[PDB]
Order: sequence, then structure tokens, then C-alpha cells
Amino acid sequence: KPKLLNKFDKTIKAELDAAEKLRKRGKIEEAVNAFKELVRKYPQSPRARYGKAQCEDDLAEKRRSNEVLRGAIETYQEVASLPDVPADLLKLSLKRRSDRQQFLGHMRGSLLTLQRLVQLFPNDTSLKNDLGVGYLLIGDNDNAKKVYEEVLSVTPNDGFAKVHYGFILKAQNKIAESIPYLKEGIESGDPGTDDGRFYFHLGDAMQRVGNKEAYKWYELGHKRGHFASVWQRSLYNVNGLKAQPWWTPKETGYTELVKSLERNWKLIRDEGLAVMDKAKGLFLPEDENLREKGDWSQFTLWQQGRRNENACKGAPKTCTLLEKFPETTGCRRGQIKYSIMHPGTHVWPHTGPTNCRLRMHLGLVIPKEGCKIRCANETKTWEEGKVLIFDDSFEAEVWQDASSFRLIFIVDVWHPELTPQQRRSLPAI
Amino acid sequence: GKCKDGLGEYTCTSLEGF
Repeated sequence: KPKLLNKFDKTIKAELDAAEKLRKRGKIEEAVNAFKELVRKYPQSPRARYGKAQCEDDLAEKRRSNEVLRGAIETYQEVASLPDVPADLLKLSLKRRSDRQQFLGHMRGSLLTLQRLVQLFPNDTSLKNDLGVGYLLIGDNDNAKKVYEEVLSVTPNDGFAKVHYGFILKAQNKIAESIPYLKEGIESGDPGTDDGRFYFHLGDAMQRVGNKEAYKWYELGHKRGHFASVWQRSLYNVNGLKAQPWWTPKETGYTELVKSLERNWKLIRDEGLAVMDKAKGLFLPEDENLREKGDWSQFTLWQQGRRNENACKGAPKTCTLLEKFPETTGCRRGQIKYSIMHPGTHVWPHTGPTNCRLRMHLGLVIPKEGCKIRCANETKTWEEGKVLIFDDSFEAEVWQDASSFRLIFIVDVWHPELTPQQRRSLPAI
Repeated sequence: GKCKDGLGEYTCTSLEGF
């Protein structure tokens, strides 16, 4: 299908094929030197340069080397610099370049590449969609929004642009407006729309507006393999881990940590109240659009398995106590934090990002009435000095209708069935 | 932005190559 040979490259097709056959047979190192020889002999050949890049790309995979991949990324660029590069090959080379830049975390580099692609191919809608993904990946939702608004002005029924536009709207708390874009986008079945993120946020958006069809989309999300169940909708998972909303200390095996939290709960409370009284600013408002209403702030001691030294100056004895429990201080997919919630607060139904952690709540200051937490089909209350344990990859909902503040201590632990190797290898969240 | 209590970011993990 693709036309990759310009006029000169057609005259050396026998040599180009021989080198490419070496690559397709898995003789990567022989293919590198073969294409390198062709680049030496024919330094302007775009197909030879692309062959070199692809071989370097394969060599990077074989060696699992970022340095080798950086070489490939530059060679993909060289292809586009050569004279008389066929359009198909130019597009293939810069698209792989961008993709590999994203793989290495060179998001700004990928963005420049994607911008160049859209400039070279102004009518390729899929490339504009890719540019929007580049913006999303660096957290630039405003520019991502403009990209998809441009796509939809020309191709209003582009499903990929709809789901991503809906995703952006919901992230901006434009809940009602996001529902038709997310729904119509998924229903389009266009490549890239069968993605758990869009089922996740469509159902959540619907729950927020009182649309009872929310769970028909969680069920379909479950049927298509995006959710372990309609209740447990995390998207960064290790399959097979025991899945239940509520855990006992003994079921977790972390009984020593629970004992230490409950035996020493008053010193944890007291350092939290001291920060409340003398270092309020260490409590930061919840910033994930999870509240319908109310006031909810958190004072974080560990995140992504990293101690916040300055925060621990505000709770030094608590940080010292917890240092003995790497099952939580080393949980790179959880946090250790105080959480204050005030009356008039309602947290929408939601799930966390991963099934790789379990969440402990230690009650510190609990009004006698008005505070409760639901996980899956079961609602519970906190007790001062007592630990609750739940899996927040299951849907949770929270209410605070007391007449004074509610303070808890949150301690995330690795899921107990995760191996030591998994605990070291899983990317942080 | 980080996914701490929810799942609101386009991606919750960082990209660091191999």
C-alpha cells in the first residue's frame, strides 16, 4: 500500500530489500550495518535512512536501551530532512518519532514533532487528534481543547475527537455538556474510543447528574474488559488480586501496622490538631473535582512512596512511627495523609486509580453523628482510635453532616498479594 | 497533576522509557 521509494530509491530497490529482509528475519545487528552501509553509499536515500532508524528502533527494544532509542529518534528526524521524501514515508517516520519520544517521556519533543506533522499534512484529521493527545499528555488541556474543537468544526462526527472533547469538558467540571460527547464518541466505535477512561467518566458524569443509565455503561465497560467489575473500576491494575470492598486487619496481614496506629492514635491526632491550629496552610484542599459541595483538605506526609520532609516537620513523631512500616511508606501507589472534612460536605461516588493498594482510615476526631463512608454496597462509620480498611478501587461515597470537623489519618498499603518484585517494579501513581 | 484519590488525569503514570 504505502509508497516509500522516491525516484532514486527505486533504482536501488534490490539493495534496500536485502537490508530490510535481514531486519524482518530478526538479524538486527546485521541489518543495522547493512542499512548503515547503504546510508554511507547513498547518504540522501530516505528509504535507507528509515531502514537505519527502524533497525535502531528494534535494537533499542532488544537491548531495552533509552540511549539506543534516542539515536533512532534522531534518525527518524534525519529521514524528514532529506530531499524528495515520499509523503507516506515522511508521515511514517515522524509519527514513529513522536510515538517513541512519548515513550521516553520527551513530551515537549513529541509535541513539536506532532505540530510539524499537522503543518506538513493540514488535512489529516488523525494527526490533529494525535496533536491533541500530545497536549493532554503534558497537561495542557486548554490547547488540547482547541485542537479538538478544530477537528469537530470540520468533521463533527469524528468519534475520537468527541470522546477526548468530552473527557476535557468533564475534567473542567462541565458535566452535563460532557455526556453527549463521551456517549456519542464511544457509540461511534471509531479507533481509539473503546477506552476505559471514557466509559469511566461517562458513568461518573451520569451519576453526578442523576442519570440512572450510568451502570449500563459500567456494565458495558466491564463486558469490553475495561473494568474488573461494575463496582471496581480502577484502570491501573494487576489482575488476579483479591477483590473485596472491606478488609479486616487479619485479612491484610498488616496487623502490626494496625496495632501501632490504634495503640498510638492519640499522638497522631495531637500532631494533626497542632497543624490545624498552628500550620493550617499545610492542609491543601482536595483538587480532583471529587466534591459536590463542602470543605475537604489533606495534609500529606508521604506520596508515591516519598516522604515529604517539610510536612514531617509538622508531624515528626507520626513520621517516625510510620518509618517502621515500609508496606505503607514504600507504597508508591498510595499516600500517608491527614484528612479533614467539615459539615456540609458530600463526595460524589468515585473510584481510585489502582487496585494495587488498600486504604486504612484511622479515626482521630469523629463527631458522634453525621459522618459515614460507603464502599460498594456497604456504608460504615469511623471510630476514634480504630482502623477501617477498604479497597478504594471499589466505588466509594462520603458524607459529612455533623456539627463540627471530622479528622482521620489515611494510610495506604500495598495490596498484600503483590510480590516484592511487583512492589519494586510497578510505576508510581 | 497526580491521581491521588481519583482518576481524573488523562494518564496517572509517568513516561520514563524502558
